[PDB]
Amino acid sequence: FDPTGYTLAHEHLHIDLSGFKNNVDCRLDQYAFICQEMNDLMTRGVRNVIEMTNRYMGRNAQFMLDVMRETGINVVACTGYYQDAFFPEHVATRSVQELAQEMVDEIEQGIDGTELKAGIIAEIGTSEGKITPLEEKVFIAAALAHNQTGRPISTHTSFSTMGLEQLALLQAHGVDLSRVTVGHCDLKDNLDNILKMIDLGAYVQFDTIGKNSYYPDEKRIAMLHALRDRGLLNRVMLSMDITRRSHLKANGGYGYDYLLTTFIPQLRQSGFSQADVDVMLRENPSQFFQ
Ligand SMILES: [Zn+2]
Ligand SMILES: [Zn+2]
Repeated sequence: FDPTGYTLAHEHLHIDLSGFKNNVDCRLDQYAFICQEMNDLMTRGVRNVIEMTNRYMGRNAQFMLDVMRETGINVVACTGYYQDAFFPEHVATRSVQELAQEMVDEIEQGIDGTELKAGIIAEIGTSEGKITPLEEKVFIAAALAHNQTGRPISTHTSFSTMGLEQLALLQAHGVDLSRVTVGHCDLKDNLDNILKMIDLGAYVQFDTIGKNSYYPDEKRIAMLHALRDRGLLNRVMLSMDITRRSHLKANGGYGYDYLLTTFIPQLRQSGFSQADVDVMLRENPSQFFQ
Protein backbone atom coordinates (compact mmCIF):
# COMPACT_ATOMS: atom_id res chain seq x y z
CA PHE A 1 0.00 0.00 0.00
CA ASP A 2 1.33 3.42 -1.11
CA PRO A 3 -0.20 6.22 1.03
CA THR A 4 1.01 8.89 -1.40
CA GLY A 5 -1.32 7.62 -4.11
CA TYR A 6 -5.06 7.61 -4.69
CA THR A 7 -6.94 4.50 -3.65
CA LEU A 8 -10.05 2.80 -4.95
CA ALA A 9 -11.66 1.41 -1.79
CA HIS A 10 -13.80 -1.38 -3.28
CA GLU A 11 -12.95 -3.15 -6.52
CA HIS A 12 -12.70 -6.60 -8.05
CA LEU A 13 -9.85 -7.67 -10.33
CA HIS A 14 -10.79 -11.35 -10.52
CA ILE A 15 -14.24 -12.42 -9.40
CA ASP A 16 -16.35 -15.33 -10.67
CA LEU A 17 -20.01 -15.36 -9.74
CA SER A 18 -20.97 -16.83 -13.13
CA GLY A 19 -21.96 -20.14 -11.56
CA PHE A 20 -24.25 -18.61 -8.93
CA LYS A 21 -25.81 -16.20 -11.41
CA ASN A 22 -25.77 -18.39 -14.54
CA ASN A 23 -24.22 -15.48 -16.39
CA VAL A 24 -20.80 -15.34 -18.08
CA ASP A 25 -20.71 -11.57 -17.69
CA CYS A 26 -20.06 -12.24 -13.99
CA ARG A 27 -16.79 -14.08 -14.75
CA LEU A 28 -14.33 -11.19 -14.53
CA ASP A 29 -11.11 -12.90 -15.61
CA GLN A 30 -9.83 -10.93 -18.59
CA TYR A 31 -6.21 -10.40 -17.55
CA ALA A 32 -4.89 -8.38 -20.51
CA PHE A 33 -7.81 -5.93 -20.33
CA ILE A 34 -7.55 -5.60 -16.55
CA CYS A 35 -3.79 -4.90 -16.74
CA GLN A 36 -4.47 -2.05 -19.17
CA GLU A 37 -7.18 -0.74 -16.82
CA MET A 38 -4.70 -0.78 -13.94
CA ASN A 39 -2.16 1.07 -16.07
CA ASP A 40 -4.85 3.62 -16.91
CA LEU A 41 -5.48 4.15 -13.19
CA MET A 42 -1.78 4.65 -12.47
CA THR A 43 -1.55 7.34 -15.17
CA ARG A 44 -4.05 9.36 -13.18
CA GLY A 45 -2.47 8.87 -9.76
CA VAL A 46 -4.31 5.80 -8.44
CA ARG A 47 -1.75 3.41 -6.97
CA ASN A 48 -3.82 1.27 -4.61
CA VAL A 49 -6.83 -0.95 -5.23
CA ILE A 50 -8.54 -2.74 -2.37
CA GLU A 51 -9.73 -6.02 -3.84
CA MET A 52 -13.01 -7.34 -2.44
CA THR A 53 -13.17 -10.91 -3.82
CA ASN A 54 -12.89 -13.44 -1.00
CA ARG A 55 -12.24 -17.16 -1.60
CA TYR A 56 -15.68 -18.43 -2.53
CA MET A 57 -16.46 -15.44 -4.76
CA GLY A 58 -13.78 -16.77 -7.11
CA ARG A 59 -10.70 -14.98 -5.79
CA ASN A 60 -7.47 -15.68 -7.69
CA ALA A 61 -4.35 -14.70 -5.76
CA GLN A 62 -1.95 -15.61 -8.58
CA PHE A 63 -3.91 -13.39 -11.00
CA MET A 64 -3.62 -10.50 -8.52
CA LEU A 65 0.12 -11.08 -8.00
CA ASP A 66 0.55 -11.13 -11.77
CA VAL A 67 -1.35 -7.85 -12.18
CA MET A 68 0.86 -6.15 -9.58
CA ARG A 69 4.00 -7.43 -11.29
CA GLU A 70 2.86 -6.36 -14.76
CA THR A 71 1.66 -2.90 -13.75
CA GLY A 72 3.26 -1.93 -10.44
CA ILE A 73 -0.10 -1.15 -8.88
CA ASN A 74 -0.71 -2.14 -5.24
CA VAL A 75 -3.53 -4.58 -4.65
CA VAL A 76 -4.78 -5.33 -1.18
CA ALA A 77 -6.44 -8.76 -1.16
CA CYS A 78 -9.16 -9.83 1.25
CA THR A 79 -10.39 -12.78 3.28
CA GLY A 80 -13.95 -13.50 4.36
CA TYR A 81 -17.33 -14.87 3.34
CA TYR A 82 -19.72 -12.97 1.12
CA GLN A 83 -23.46 -13.23 1.87
CA ASP A 84 -26.11 -15.86 2.64
CA ALA A 85 -27.18 -16.84 -0.89
CA PHE A 86 -23.54 -17.39 -1.86
CA PHE A 87 -22.02 -19.24 1.14
CA PRO A 88 -20.54 -22.73 0.71
CA GLU A 89 -22.40 -25.39 2.69
CA HIS A 90 -19.51 -25.56 5.17
CA VAL A 91 -20.26 -22.11 6.63
CA ALA A 92 -23.14 -23.86 8.39
CA THR A 93 -21.19 -26.95 9.55
CA ARG A 94 -17.89 -25.39 10.66
CA SER A 95 -17.67 -23.55 13.99
CA VAL A 96 -17.32 -19.80 14.43
CA GLN A 97 -13.79 -20.34 15.70
CA GLU A 98 -12.96 -22.39 12.59
CA LEU A 99 -14.19 -19.70 10.19
CA ALA A 100 -12.24 -17.11 12.18
CA GLN A 101 -9.04 -19.18 12.09
CA GLU A 102 -9.41 -19.49 8.30
CA MET A 103 -9.42 -15.70 7.91
CA VAL A 104 -6.51 -15.33 10.35
CA ASP A 105 -4.45 -17.84 8.37
CA GLU A 106 -5.25 -16.06 5.08
CA ILE A 107 -3.98 -12.83 6.67
CA GLU A 108 -0.94 -14.33 8.42
CA GLN A 109 0.12 -17.29 6.23
CA GLY A 110 -1.20 -16.54 2.76
CA ILE A 111 -3.98 -17.09 0.22
CA ASP A 112 -4.62 -19.65 -2.54
CA GLY A 113 -1.26 -21.33 -1.93
CA THR A 114 0.69 -18.21 -2.89
CA GLU A 115 2.91 -15.71 -1.08
CA LEU A 116 0.12 -13.16 -1.18
CA LYS A 117 -1.52 -12.44 2.18
CA ALA A 118 -4.93 -10.94 2.88
CA GLY A 119 -4.73 -7.33 4.08
CA ILE A 120 -8.40 -6.80 4.94
CA ILE A 121 -11.52 -8.73 6.01
CA ALA A 122 -13.99 -8.08 3.18
CA GLU A 123 -16.40 -7.90 1.57
CA ILE A 124 -18.48 -9.41 4.34
CA GLY A 125 -22.13 -8.95 3.60
CA THR A 126 -25.69 -9.06 4.80
CA SER A 127 -28.89 -9.72 2.85
CA GLU A 128 -31.54 -7.21 1.83
CA GLY A 129 -33.30 -5.86 4.92
CA LYS A 130 -32.01 -8.56 7.25
CA ILE A 131 -29.03 -10.32 8.75
CA THR A 132 -29.36 -14.10 8.38
CA PRO A 133 -28.08 -16.50 11.04
CA LEU A 134 -25.08 -17.51 8.88
CA GLU A 135 -24.25 -13.87 8.10
CA GLU A 136 -24.25 -13.12 11.83
CA LYS A 137 -21.88 -16.06 12.31
CA VAL A 138 -19.52 -14.73 9.62
CA PHE A 139 -19.55 -11.27 11.20
CA ILE A 140 -18.77 -12.71 14.64
CA ALA A 141 -15.95 -14.71 13.07
CA ALA A 142 -14.69 -11.55 11.32
CA ALA A 143 -14.68 -9.72 14.66
CA LEU A 144 -12.53 -12.48 16.13
CA ALA A 145 -10.13 -12.36 13.18
CA HIS A 146 -9.91 -8.57 13.44
CA ASN A 147 -9.14 -8.85 17.12
CA GLN A 148 -6.35 -11.36 16.48
CA THR A 149 -4.77 -9.55 13.51
CA GLY A 150 -5.72 -5.86 13.69
CA ARG A 151 -6.79 -5.83 10.05
CA PRO A 152 -9.83 -3.66 9.26
CA ILE A 153 -13.20 -4.89 8.06
CA SER A 154 -15.03 -3.80 4.88
CA THR A 155 -18.68 -4.77 4.51
CA HIS A 156 -21.27 -5.37 1.83
CA THR A 157 -24.75 -3.92 2.22
CA SER A 158 -27.55 -5.18 -0.02
CA PHE A 159 -29.45 -2.23 -1.50
CA SER A 160 -27.86 -0.04 1.19
CA THR A 161 -29.66 -1.78 4.09
CA MET A 162 -28.54 -3.01 7.52
CA GLY A 163 -25.40 -0.86 7.80
CA LEU A 164 -26.28 0.36 11.29
CA GLU A 165 -27.02 -3.20 12.41
CA GLN A 166 -23.67 -4.43 11.02
CA LEU A 167 -21.92 -1.75 13.03
CA ALA A 168 -23.85 -2.60 16.21
CA LEU A 169 -22.90 -6.26 15.83
CA LEU A 170 -19.20 -5.62 15.11
CA GLN A 171 -18.93 -3.17 17.99
CA ALA A 172 -20.60 -5.59 20.40
CA HIS A 173 -17.86 -8.07 19.51
CA GLY A 174 -15.00 -5.73 20.25
CA VAL A 175 -14.35 -4.06 16.90
CA ASP A 176 -13.56 -0.36 17.11
CA LEU A 177 -15.72 1.17 14.40
CA SER A 178 -12.90 3.34 13.06
CA ARG A 179 -11.68 0.01 11.66
CA VAL A 180 -14.92 -0.62 9.75
CA THR A 181 -16.01 0.75 6.41
CA VAL A 182 -19.54 0.14 5.19
CA GLY A 183 -19.88 -0.80 1.52
CA HIS A 184 -22.54 0.17 -1.02
CA CYS A 185 -24.00 3.16 0.85
CA ASP A 186 -24.92 4.84 -2.45
CA LEU A 187 -27.69 2.69 -3.98
CA LYS A 188 -30.52 4.95 -2.79
CA ASP A 189 -31.14 8.20 -0.94
CA ASN A 190 -29.60 7.11 2.34
CA LEU A 191 -28.44 10.30 4.05
CA ASP A 192 -30.13 9.78 7.42
CA ASN A 193 -28.48 6.38 7.94
CA ILE A 194 -25.13 7.52 6.51
CA LEU A 195 -25.08 10.35 9.05
CA LYS A 196 -25.84 7.88 11.85
CA MET A 197 -23.08 5.50 10.68
CA ILE A 198 -20.52 8.31 10.52
CA ASP A 199 -21.65 9.50 13.97
CA LEU A 200 -20.96 5.99 15.34
CA GLY A 201 -17.37 6.23 14.11
CA ALA A 202 -17.41 4.16 10.91
CA TYR A 203 -16.35 5.00 7.38
CA VAL A 204 -18.88 4.89 4.56
CA GLN A 205 -18.32 4.13 0.85
CA PHE A 206 -19.92 5.45 -2.30
CA ASP A 207 -18.53 2.53 -4.23
CA THR A 208 -21.11 2.02 -6.98
CA ILE A 209 -20.30 5.14 -8.98
CA GLY A 210 -21.36 4.58 -12.57
CA LYS A 211 -24.01 1.97 -11.68
CA ASN A 212 -26.78 4.27 -12.89
CA SER A 213 -29.26 1.47 -13.51
CA TYR A 214 -29.57 1.17 -9.74
CA TYR A 215 -29.45 4.87 -8.86
CA PRO A 216 -28.25 8.00 -10.69
CA ASP A 217 -24.74 9.49 -10.20
CA GLU A 218 -26.55 12.82 -9.98
CA LYS A 219 -28.04 11.73 -6.65
CA ARG A 220 -24.73 10.34 -5.38
CA ILE A 221 -23.30 13.82 -5.95
CA ALA A 222 -26.13 15.50 -4.06
CA MET A 223 -25.52 13.18 -1.10
CA LEU A 224 -21.79 13.98 -1.25
CA HIS A 225 -22.63 17.68 -1.17
CA ALA A 226 -24.77 17.14 1.94
CA LEU A 227 -21.80 15.41 3.57
CA ARG A 228 -19.43 18.18 2.50
CA ASP A 229 -21.77 20.86 3.94
CA ARG A 230 -21.62 19.00 7.26
CA GLY A 231 -17.82 18.66 7.22
CA LEU A 232 -17.92 14.84 7.03
CA LEU A 233 -15.85 14.12 3.93
CA ASN A 234 -13.14 12.72 6.23
CA ARG A 235 -15.24 9.54 6.59
CA VAL A 236 -16.20 8.99 2.93
CA MET A 237 -14.40 6.81 0.38
CA LEU A 238 -15.22 6.20 -3.28
CA SER A 239 -14.99 3.42 -5.82
CA MET A 240 -16.51 1.87 -8.96
CA ASP A 241 -16.95 -1.72 -7.70
CA ILE A 242 -16.18 -3.18 -11.12
CA THR A 243 -17.69 -6.67 -11.08
CA ARG A 244 -18.51 -7.59 -14.67
CA ARG A 245 -16.93 -8.07 -18.09
CA SER A 246 -19.34 -5.48 -19.46
CA HIS A 247 -17.83 -2.88 -17.12
CA LEU A 248 -14.45 -3.02 -18.86
CA LYS A 249 -13.60 -0.44 -21.55
CA ALA A 250 -12.37 -3.21 -23.87
CA ASN A 251 -15.94 -4.54 -23.79
CA GLY A 252 -17.47 -1.10 -24.27
CA GLY A 253 -17.87 -0.41 -20.56
CA TYR A 254 -16.82 2.66 -18.58
CA GLY A 255 -13.85 0.98 -16.85
CA TYR A 256 -12.13 1.62 -13.50
CA ASP A 257 -10.75 5.04 -14.36
CA TYR A 258 -14.22 6.46 -15.09
CA LEU A 259 -14.08 7.62 -11.47
CA LEU A 260 -11.22 9.95 -12.37
CA THR A 261 -11.98 10.80 -16.00
CA THR A 262 -15.67 11.48 -15.53
CA PHE A 263 -17.14 11.37 -12.02
CA ILE A 264 -14.55 13.45 -10.16
CA PRO A 265 -14.72 16.24 -12.81
CA GLN A 266 -18.51 16.35 -12.40
CA LEU A 267 -17.95 16.58 -8.65
CA ARG A 268 -15.42 19.39 -9.10
CA GLN A 269 -17.70 21.24 -11.50
CA SER A 270 -20.50 21.01 -8.93
CA GLY A 271 -18.37 22.80 -6.33
CA PHE A 272 -15.86 20.37 -4.78
CA SER A 273 -12.25 21.56 -4.38
CA GLN A 274 -9.09 19.63 -5.23
CA ALA A 275 -8.61 19.37 -1.47
CA ASP A 276 -12.04 17.75 -1.01
CA VAL A 277 -11.11 15.09 -3.57
CA ASP A 278 -7.66 14.48 -1.99
CA VAL A 279 -9.41 13.85 1.34
CA MET A 280 -11.65 11.11 -0.08
CA LEU A 281 -9.17 9.51 -2.51
CA ARG A 282 -5.85 9.85 -0.64
CA GLU A 283 -6.07 10.91 3.00
CA ASN A 284 -9.01 8.73 4.11
CA PRO A 285 -7.78 5.49 2.56
CA SER A 286 -4.24 6.05 3.87
CA GLN A 287 -5.70 6.53 7.34
CA PHE A 288 -8.05 3.58 7.02
CA PHE A 289 -6.34 0.75 5.12
CA GLN A 290 -2.95 0.86 6.76
ZN1 LIG B 1 -20.92 -6.08 -2.38
ZN1 LIG C 1 -17.82 -5.78 -4.57
